[PDB]
Amino acid sequence: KQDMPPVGGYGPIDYKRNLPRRGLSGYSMFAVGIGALLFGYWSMMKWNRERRRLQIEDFEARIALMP
Amino acid sequence: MFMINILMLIIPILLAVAFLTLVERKVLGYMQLRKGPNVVGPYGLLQPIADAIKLFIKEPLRPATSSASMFILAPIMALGLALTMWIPLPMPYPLINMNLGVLFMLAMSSLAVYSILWSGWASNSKYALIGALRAVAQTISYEVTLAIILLSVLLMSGSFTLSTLITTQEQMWLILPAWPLAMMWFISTLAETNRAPFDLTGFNVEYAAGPFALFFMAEYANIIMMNIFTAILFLGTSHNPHMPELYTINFTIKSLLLTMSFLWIRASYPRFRYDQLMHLLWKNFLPLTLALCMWHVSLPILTSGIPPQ
Ligand SMILES: CCCCCCCCCCCCCCCCCC(=O)OC[C@H](COP(=O)(O)OCCN)OC(=O)CCCCCCCCCCCCCCCCC
Repeated sequence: KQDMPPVGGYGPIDYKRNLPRRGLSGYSMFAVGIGALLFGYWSMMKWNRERRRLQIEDFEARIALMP
Repeated sequence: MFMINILMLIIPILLAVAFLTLVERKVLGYMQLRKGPNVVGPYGLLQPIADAIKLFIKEPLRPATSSASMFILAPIMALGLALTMWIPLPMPYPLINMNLGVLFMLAMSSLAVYSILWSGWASNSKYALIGALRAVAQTISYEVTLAIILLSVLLMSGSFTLSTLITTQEQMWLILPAWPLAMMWFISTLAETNRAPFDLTGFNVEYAAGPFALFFMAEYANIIMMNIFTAILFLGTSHNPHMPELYTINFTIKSLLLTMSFLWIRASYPRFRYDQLMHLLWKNFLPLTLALCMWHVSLPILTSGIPPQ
């Protein structure tokens, strides 16, 4: 008399197949790429030109002496 | 006491990778829901010291089908240049102040393909004769993909020497103007040093317990070197003259994360099936490399932002 089949309690689990967790698509990408890229170029011309100012300063001490 | 600086760089870098085959597996371990070395360590840390003893106990039988003058010649150069390439590298002070050294790294790494052509050829037949050829044939294709985009950042940094490279990146983290180059830097360097996605890599199977360990010890020597070479180039750190110690604290710890990346990419991906593997260089990589080579010339001109030297 002690056999298995239970009265209730069932799901089931799915046979489904989906995980569309997107994801900033469709022209939202290529937008964070370009602006941060020119931001790095914007970081230039305030350092290389600044080091160029120090570069003439470095060559200044050479020319002032040597007579 | 110049000599004691030498021995306190060659010897403390061997334990830097002899204790990495441990770290190779444990990082591989805790992805697969499994633990590290459990019985010997206790925390693993007593494992590779015993395994290093075994390969010099176990008998190195020699091939009767090969020469001897050529067969041990390739492990001679294997520790030769793959350790010599460490020398003009700053932390923050290099051992040698070379006036030009970025060419010097490529000059030494171009002889890495000149070692694999030895061991497969002088040994034996088929596998060691044809199979060892193709591996040169892939690794000859990754100097042109390496050296060109290398040259495109010297146009903006300023010169050839490496000591000025720290000062010019003191505010930048120069991946930000070269994040397209950051892929083709790291992909190409991954492919040359013979690792898991870019692998086809008989040039090992003939080596017994003696000289297999060298061409396992030299190959690992390369991989932290392409980590430490990308480290000074892309992800530059801050410099303090009055506190040199604080440099090296946040220097190797950044290279150690990128060291994990070779261990981390290995746990994801399959191979590339050799006919595609060169086809994805010429057809695909190389036209973008020429385009960005033209890009970093016009833009420092059309900024009046030429780097001084
Ligand atoms: C106009 C403004 C100026 C211009 C700005 C424009 C910016 C553009 C920036 C582009 C630069 C990056 C692109 C470089 C090319 C990337 C390589 C590539 O895309 O190849 C695609 C590869 C080949 O196959 P495919 O052609 O796609 O054909 C199958 C089609 N279903 O198919 C693939 O997709 C496979 C991917 C390559 C396989 C290797 C992947 C291994 C994983 C590497 C992980 C890298 C992690 C990031 C890098 C580390 C960071 C340092």
